[PDB]
Amino acid sequence: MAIVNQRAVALYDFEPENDNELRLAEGDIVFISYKHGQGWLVAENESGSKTGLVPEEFVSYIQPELE
Amino acid sequence: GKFIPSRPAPKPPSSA
Repeated sequence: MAIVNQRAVALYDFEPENDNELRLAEGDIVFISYKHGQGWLVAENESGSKTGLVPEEFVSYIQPELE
Repeated sequence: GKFIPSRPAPKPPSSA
């Protein structure tokens, strides 16, 4: 169970190129299930029902009171 | 695993 369950914010909008990638939009919230190689991270949408791959250089890990 | 990306991730803009 390699999952961290860390939320993240969408800094910029991104579109998937494969049939296994997830879409992203500036201001959109996502949950990074776990980091993956190739510079791709598996995250899910807000609905929590849609999961896929998202860019790491396009999102920003959110924290409760840390930086 | 289910997902399997095979390509270089994009890059952010310069403005922001």
